[PDB]
Amino acid sequence: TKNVTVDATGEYLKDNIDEYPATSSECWGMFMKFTDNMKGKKLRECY
Amino acid sequence: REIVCVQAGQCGNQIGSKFWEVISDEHGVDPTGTYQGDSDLQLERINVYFDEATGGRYVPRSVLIDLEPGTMDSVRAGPYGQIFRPDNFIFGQSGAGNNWAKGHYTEGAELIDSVLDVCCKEAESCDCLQGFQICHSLGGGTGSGMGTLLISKLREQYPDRIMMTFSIIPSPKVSDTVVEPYNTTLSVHQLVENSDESMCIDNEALYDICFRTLKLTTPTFGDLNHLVSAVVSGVTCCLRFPGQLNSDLRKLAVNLVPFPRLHFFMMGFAPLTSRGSQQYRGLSVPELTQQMFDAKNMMQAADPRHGRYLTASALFRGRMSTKEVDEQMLNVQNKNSSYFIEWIPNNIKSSVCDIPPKGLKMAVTFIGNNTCIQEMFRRVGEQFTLMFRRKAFLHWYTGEGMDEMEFTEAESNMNDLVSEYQQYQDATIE
Amino acid sequence: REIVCVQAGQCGNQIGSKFWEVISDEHGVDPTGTYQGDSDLQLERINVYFDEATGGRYVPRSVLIDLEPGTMDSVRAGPYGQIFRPDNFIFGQSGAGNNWAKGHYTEGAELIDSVLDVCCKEAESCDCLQGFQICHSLGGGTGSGMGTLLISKLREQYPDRIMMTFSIIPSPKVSDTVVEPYNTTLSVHQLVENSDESMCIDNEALYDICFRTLKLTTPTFGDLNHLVSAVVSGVTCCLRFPGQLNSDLRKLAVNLVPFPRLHFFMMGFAPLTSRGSQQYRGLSVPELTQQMFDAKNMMQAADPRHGRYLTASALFRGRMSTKEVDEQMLNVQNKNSSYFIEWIPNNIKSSVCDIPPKGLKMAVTFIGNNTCIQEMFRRVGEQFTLMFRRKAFLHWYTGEGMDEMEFTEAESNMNDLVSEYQQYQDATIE
Amino acid sequence: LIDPFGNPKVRDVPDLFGRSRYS
Amino acid sequence: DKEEDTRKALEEIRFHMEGDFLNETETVVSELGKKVKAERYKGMTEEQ
Amino acid sequence: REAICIHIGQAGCQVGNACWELFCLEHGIQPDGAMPSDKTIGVEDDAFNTFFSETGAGKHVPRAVFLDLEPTVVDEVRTGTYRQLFHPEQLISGKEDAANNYARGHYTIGKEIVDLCLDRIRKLADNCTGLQGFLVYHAVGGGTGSGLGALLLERLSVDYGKKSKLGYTVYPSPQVSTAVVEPYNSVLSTHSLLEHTDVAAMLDNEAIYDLTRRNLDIERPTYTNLNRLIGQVVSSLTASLRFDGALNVDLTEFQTNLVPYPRIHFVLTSYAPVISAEKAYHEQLSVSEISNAVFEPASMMTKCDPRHGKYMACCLMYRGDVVPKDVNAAVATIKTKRTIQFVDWSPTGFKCGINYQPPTVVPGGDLAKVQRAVCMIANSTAIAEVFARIDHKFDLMYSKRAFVHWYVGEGMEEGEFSEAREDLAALEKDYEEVGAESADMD
Amino acid sequence: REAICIHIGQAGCQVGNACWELFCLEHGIQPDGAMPSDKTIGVEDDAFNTFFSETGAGKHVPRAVFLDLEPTVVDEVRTGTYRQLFHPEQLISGKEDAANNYARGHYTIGKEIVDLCLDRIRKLADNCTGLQGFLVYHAVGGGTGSGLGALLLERLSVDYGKKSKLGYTVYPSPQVSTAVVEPYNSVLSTHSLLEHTDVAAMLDNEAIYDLTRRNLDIERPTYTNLNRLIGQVVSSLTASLRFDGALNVDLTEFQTNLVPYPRIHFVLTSYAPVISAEKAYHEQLSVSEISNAVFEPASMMTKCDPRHGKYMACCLMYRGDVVPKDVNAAVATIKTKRTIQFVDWSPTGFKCGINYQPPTVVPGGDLAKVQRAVCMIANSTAIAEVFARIDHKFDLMYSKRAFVHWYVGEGMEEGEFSEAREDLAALEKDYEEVGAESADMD
Amino acid sequence: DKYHVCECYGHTQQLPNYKKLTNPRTLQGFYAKQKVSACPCIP
Ligand SMILES: Nc1nc2c(ncn2[C@@H]2O[C@H](COP(=O)(O)OP(=O)(O)OP(=O)(O)O)[C@@H](O)[C@H]2O)c(=O)[nH]1
Ligand SMILES: Nc1nc2c(ncn2[C@@H]2O[C@H](COP(=O)(O)OP(=O)(O)OP(=O)(O)O)[C@@H](O)[C@H]2O)c(=O)[nH]1
Ligand SMILES: Nc1nc2c(ncn2[C@@H]2O[C@H](COP(=O)(O)OP(=O)(O)O)[C@@H](O)[C@H]2O)c(=O)[nH]1
Ligand SMILES: Nc1nc2c(ncn2[C@@H]2O[C@H](COP(=O)(O)OP(=O)(O)O)[C@@H](O)[C@H]2O)c(=O)[nH]1
Ligand SMILES: [Mg+2]
Ligand SMILES: [Mg+2]
Ligand SMILES: [Zn+2]
Ligand SMILES: [Zn+2]
Repeated sequence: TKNVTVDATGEYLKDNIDEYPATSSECWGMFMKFTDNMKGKKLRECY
Repeated sequence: REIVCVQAGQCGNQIGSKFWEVISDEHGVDPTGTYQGDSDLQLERINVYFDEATGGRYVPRSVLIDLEPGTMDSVRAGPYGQIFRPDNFIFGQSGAGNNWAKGHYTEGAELIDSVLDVCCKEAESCDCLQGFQICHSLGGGTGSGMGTLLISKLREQYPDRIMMTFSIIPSPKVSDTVVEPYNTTLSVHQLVENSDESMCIDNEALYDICFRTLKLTTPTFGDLNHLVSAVVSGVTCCLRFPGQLNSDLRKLAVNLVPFPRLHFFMMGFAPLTSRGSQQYRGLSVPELTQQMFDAKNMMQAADPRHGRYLTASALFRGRMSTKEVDEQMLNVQNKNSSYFIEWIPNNIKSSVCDIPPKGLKMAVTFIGNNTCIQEMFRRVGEQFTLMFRRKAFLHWYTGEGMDEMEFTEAESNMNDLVSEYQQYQDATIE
Repeated sequence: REIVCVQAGQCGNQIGSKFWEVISDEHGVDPTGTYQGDSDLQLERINVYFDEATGGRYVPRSVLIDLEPGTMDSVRAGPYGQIFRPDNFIFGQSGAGNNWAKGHYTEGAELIDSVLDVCCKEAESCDCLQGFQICHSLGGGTGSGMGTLLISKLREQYPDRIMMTFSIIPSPKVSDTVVEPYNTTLSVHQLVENSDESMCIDNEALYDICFRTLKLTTPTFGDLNHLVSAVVSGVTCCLRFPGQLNSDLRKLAVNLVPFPRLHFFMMGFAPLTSRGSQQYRGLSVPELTQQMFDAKNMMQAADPRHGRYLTASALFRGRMSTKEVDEQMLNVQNKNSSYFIEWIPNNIKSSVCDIPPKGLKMAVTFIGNNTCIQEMFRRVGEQFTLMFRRKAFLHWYTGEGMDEMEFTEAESNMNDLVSEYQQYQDATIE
Repeated sequence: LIDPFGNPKVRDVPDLFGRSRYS
Repeated sequence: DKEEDTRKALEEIRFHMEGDFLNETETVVSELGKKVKAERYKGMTEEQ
Repeated sequence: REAICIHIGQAGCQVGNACWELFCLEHGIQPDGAMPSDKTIGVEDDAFNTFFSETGAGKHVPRAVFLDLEPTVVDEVRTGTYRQLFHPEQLISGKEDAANNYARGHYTIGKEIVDLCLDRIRKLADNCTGLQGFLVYHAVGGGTGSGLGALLLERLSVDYGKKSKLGYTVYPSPQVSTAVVEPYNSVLSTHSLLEHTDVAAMLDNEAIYDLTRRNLDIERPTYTNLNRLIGQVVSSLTASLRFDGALNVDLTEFQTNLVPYPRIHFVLTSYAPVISAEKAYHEQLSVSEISNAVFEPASMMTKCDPRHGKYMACCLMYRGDVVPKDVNAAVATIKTKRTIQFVDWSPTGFKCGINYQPPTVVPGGDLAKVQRAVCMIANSTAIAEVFARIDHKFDLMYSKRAFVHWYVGEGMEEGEFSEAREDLAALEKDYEEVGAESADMD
Repeated sequence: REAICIHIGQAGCQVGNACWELFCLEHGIQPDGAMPSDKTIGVEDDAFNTFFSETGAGKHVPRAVFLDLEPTVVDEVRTGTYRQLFHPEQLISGKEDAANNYARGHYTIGKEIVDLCLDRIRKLADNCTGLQGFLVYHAVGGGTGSGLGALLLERLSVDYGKKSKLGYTVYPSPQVSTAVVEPYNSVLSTHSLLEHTDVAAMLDNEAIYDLTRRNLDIERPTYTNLNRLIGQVVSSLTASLRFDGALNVDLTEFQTNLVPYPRIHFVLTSYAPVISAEKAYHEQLSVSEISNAVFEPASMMTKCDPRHGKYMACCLMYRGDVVPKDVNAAVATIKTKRTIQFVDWSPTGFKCGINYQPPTVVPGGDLAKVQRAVCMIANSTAIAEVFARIDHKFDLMYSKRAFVHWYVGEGMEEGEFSEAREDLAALEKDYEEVGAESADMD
Repeated sequence: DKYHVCECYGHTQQLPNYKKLTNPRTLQGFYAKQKVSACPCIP
């Protein structure tokens, strides 16, 4: 069942690349990448 | 006479983007930040909102705050976003969780020191500082909690200046958030002590403006935020252009606020009219005054007809006669005399400014201090007591660390505010 | 008025390479040593740091010392390495082993005579000798032990001149080596007796400068050494160019140290800003002063807000008015009066120099004497006390020959330095 | 696309239905 | 005088923007420096 | 930003295949983990990071583990079409099943496999920088899903502490049934869900069968259809993290808005435009129509009727071409209705979300292509009726000690049956008490 | 700069074959000792000097001796492919083995062979100008490795004095075993290793078998795999001498930082990116991931669990494309963990080294090709459990004098067993005492 | 209260005492101080 259900559409997707939908996610920008790059670099804080 | 702006949370950053578009357009600043204007009158008061960077450029004196940078990346990505100074974007690493206590106590205390450092750096650079201007919603999480935290810190550091807020409040018909009564009650408790002047807008009123007056087929938040940016930029116009009768935020406060707790106001802007109808009626002072007092044109759900005006203010932009202003304000006060509080002999202040917003011959913005504001607070207090009696969601706030006594204090203080408005409503000369 | 430089250990030799790049660039000296400059102002003080050898060439007055030749290969591989005089490179055949006692007692006494011979040869050639300048780390092995040995010998031979050190001290957060506290404690004991003025730098502060202010994606030790070389080349600028109010190392010392043990100073350099931000801010004297006093721009982990300023000095480079400098220093002294020690009526010295560093319109370097420096020494003493109570690694040092009483003596001297700073912090007029 | 004051405006909501990421 | 100060400030900004310190590149390289990269190593290139 | 998915046993792995198929097609990752980077119109974006991490050579790999005690289903995943997508360490399989015994999963056999799973989850959590919860897929009717699900949840609570864990759980249907011993396993899973879970969404296959027969035109549905529906629901709920929108909603806002008291965390789920391709072009699908659809019980994915209870909170996610004014008008019309009732202590009953990304269409799929959809999760007292039927069936069998020998021999005290049944009885009484009006006020 | 390698018996010679194949392939020396005459790289760099000397004819020859009592293994080296690389004097072989008797090696047989060994070491040490230590490879389970290794270390320690001696030692595995008399030889060995070594690295074949099954995908490993792993470890530790880097580390800095008290010199060793070529394409291998790897007990090459003790010092060697800031961020992440504990008298627990030369890939090898690697050596109190199992097995066997007549016949007093057992007992008590909290100040 | 405190079912959420669990096991230190005989042999 898994073959005829999922592998068939997997093969169809392999043959055709125009089925992937376009999108817009402009909320992922430079400040998010800055926070991503700066993991574990906490310095000069007072407690 | 320069203002420092603070924009907090999603609503605040979105409204701010449209405000700085409107301000940059009136003064002819390109979206790159370059001055491209066509009269010296634009340049001669540019200092009020902009600082000058080298070889032409102007930068806007604003602080952007949010708990996750997603919004900051969206605002940075907008069409005018480039104008903002990169160092002016302050953000944390985890959200408010739509919870007031988180925004005030846990991530608030984590970020607030960097915000106070930036606000002080910006304020102390001014040669003479006018009030601060803050935009936020009370129903949200980081807006309410950290906005009121920052307001308290700035009131400690600058107690002699003015503190002004524009604030969005939950509609009476549909909620956007389940825990709105707690966040609203605690924020109003903070504001009534800390604030000097507070303006309130209902999103439901902007929808009714768009549908009834403008007959827009498919409105978007850009239209609501454009209406708000128009009124916001109108209130400051007499600060920054010549006129026959200059006005100032402090003069507005002195004429509008009779007693220091009564500082919550309604807003309106008059020459709203649909593109099909606009060909049929020319602008004149009677038309602006008639729309200006029509409750259809007011940006709150409470209606003036259930209350009385203590005070009102009208700011006129355009080349116009003093006769129409003085005689219209007298005529409106005389014909509707039952709606004006009788122990003040004249409730309206007027001001006139020469320079209208582009593409309108004339405009007026209206600020009103009306006792019908008590109905909003009463509704919020009822919904709060229903939720609080049953401990409906309290474990989140108590788990953050709040004492239950805060909720009873805030409820009692708001209830006393409602009582004070009701007492001034039914006062008499005797 | 000639300065002699000494570079010791890996950190010192690496910082020295960048320092001599900056100085050779400012005077227009090719990396072959040939003068290719375009104004007489460059030539008229070249003697201060370079000696002239025959047929054009200039040679830099510096001694390089290290225990393993690895560093010599590193400096030789740099872009300016060829300029250095071959006879000025002194090296051994085996390392310090990160051990203070080895560096001070066994290979130190073996090499030190050849270093003193080179330093004397360089000193006696000057027509009038100004102070020495030394770069080294305190956490290392040969840097701490041989640097302090050489400092003591030079203090014996030239007690009336100035002794200046730039020194790197172990971060509380990041270390490359386990035995840093012993070497640091013994070195601080040597410095407080021998030095006239000492500047302290935390690598943690340079990383925080790079990541927050400059937003460098992949900083390297070359960037840290560029920041240090910038301040080092800036402090001497008034010695070697004209100006409206000349200044000198001795006048800085006379104004900064109230009592002879209180000779530890803070460092800053003002024009730091990321390539994205540079389009956003024009140069002016208020901007430089504002960055200059911001603790974000200070090269130590201790923050001034935890202490009080005894004295401070600012050296300005560029064409600017004296009125703006004096009035800025007055305004800063008046507004923050609680952070200044009250039994001194005016804490800030200013100086103004006409010639800025290449490619900058204006610059200032800031030197500050603040009691919060005591917090760094206390942290080092804590880590020492944790290791010393258990005799954690002492057999290495004792096998070199040290008496255990030496460690307790050095600890006592550091504790007395901390006590003296704390007592002057809390002094009062009565 | 009309502003609340009657002036024309640019789009503010992306057009995504019926679009494909890869040509 | 105002116009002259403006021109100098623009030259200032142009010098900082095009510099090698902020752009994290190196142009002055010695022949021995192409083999030994003790400090100045930052990472590998695309070809590697 | 990032979320980690935990798939347990047979239902959880099979639902995982449909979920990861959908997430690949929505982001645009090919089945082998690559991407045709040269054939592009727009620009490359970071949105995958919620579900994928890159190796740097540009292969994508997903943030998931697959846990099973029998090899065959995981070997089916290993040999299928998506073979190259998953890292082989992520696909964990034991030697022998828990044989429909909760005791066998929890005490004897899951204890051997559990430490490998915890080491893999740790390796995932170390490669994160803003983890904001775990998604867990399991069925409570089978032995390994119940027992190992319970043990893993208990260990996670101590190790990660306050971090959130959101479960999607296939509970035993009220009259369709697959095995005799379902009541014991579902009861003994009460403690795990009650004390170690922040929100648990309950699904019954009989409801999804009814929905696929009535709305879709499928005479002979199979589990792949149900799993495709579940994948669509999960994609709608997680879209708020991944794409632009008017009103975003972070996963912590669900927890803040839906749970009034810490035990009352079980929610019903439904989805509106379940429609076939031939019907879809005959009808408009406006906001008010799909909002009216989500409140009909024919739309629900759990077999309960909310008309027998009172709503406490609703969270409505709209995705696609919707305008906020229409959402407000729709919600006000719903609020007007007389057959929808809220408890009087919850006046502000609604949370809204609005996202611009329309639902994706899968090449082999059975849903039509539509411009807009809405999805709802809601907390209601009607759920108390669901537990009572399981308790009656449990009470029937335990009275005669019908199958207790298996559980006691494989390591369980007889007392644990009475303990679990009394705890679920107390949970029923909690749901009775919380829903009682405060009519006595003076 | 220079280091001399001493290989003893079967394990030490076989590990030597893997080491010298790797060091040749890393420098580029052909198996016949001649560099390629057409390979003009441009600058004939000195890096070989750590391991090779030139014969003036321009051949390279290595700084090693191979020591055995039986001919077969050394004759196999003499007849193999590398015949021309070694000087024939370096390959020393006796006539007959030490027959698993430590006593036979120490008293009877090694005494005849030891003076040739000393003459070769003398000839090596004369051809140096900055010798900075000896590396020794042997197993303590066999007779000649234990007895002659101890005798030779004693003689070296009298003749050379302060010069450092670093040992790589194959210890008896905790339940895999190869000979009956292993406890006696290991007990008698430990007194000499205690007195006459500066740092001792402990290895167990059972751990490297587990590592080759778990990480690599090898079902049937043999000694060549283990020996290639050991060679990689030695190359990582000595890389700091041989290639350019940001932070070099001389062997005396290693000894200064790793050893707190002169008896506390037994260290654990581990290596991070042990990975197959097929696994290598599913994962990025960043600095923080391999730093997290070296601390998991699944990575260790000795069968001990460090969670049962406390760390005193760690030395982390990074080679390849690493930047110091990433090393600092990784070490800062490690410090937060609660299952990693340092003794309270050791606050600054770490030493770092950073070298630019990435690890070499061997054509027949089983490791993948990787851009970076990290190697760790660490001193920990957990080692006390390791000594306890030998002491229990010795006590069990010695209670009946099970084999003692062999040892007494080959020249040993019976008293020597009890002396050695009491000395190892005192070392065990030292490791118990050092880990005791300083509750004296209360 | 009305529920069970999870000490039933044989589970506890109390964090481990790391300092006590971290000390090693030795013949004289640990095994010889037991009422029932104990041994470091692997079963
Ligand atoms: N919706 C849906 N339900 C499923 C699926 N697979 C099994 N179920 C249901 O889940 C229950 C069976 O649980 P299983 O997952 O087979 O149990 P298990 O985890 O394999 O436990 P063991 O049998 O001991 O190995 C039954 O009610 C099935 O109807 C599936 O792929 N989709
Ligand atoms: N890792 C590894 N272990 C080995 C190797 N050769 C032998 N061993 C192990 O070391 C122990 C045996 O020591 P041997 O080297 O055989 O003893 P010997 O040095 O030959 O001493 P004699 O038997 O007297 O000649 C056993 O535990 C073997 O498993 C090897 O090549 N690699
Ligand atoms: N007028 C207007 N209201 C908005 C906008 N964005 C959000 N809101 C309203 O503000 C409230 C949500 O608050 P929010 O900004 O999300 O709070 P936060 O999470 O703390 O940032 C709701 O009533 C929204 O309808 C906007 O752009 N314009
Ligand atoms: N800022 C800076 N720090 C350095 C440099 N080189 C080494 N260090 C630091 O200094 C310490 C090592 O001391 P080192 O100079 O090697 O001591 P030495 O062996 O006696 O010369 C470590 O903390 C290094 O991070 C450098 O060029 N710049
Ligand atoms: Mg199964
Ligand atoms: Mg042998
Ligand atoms: Zn529990
Ligand atoms: Zn035993």
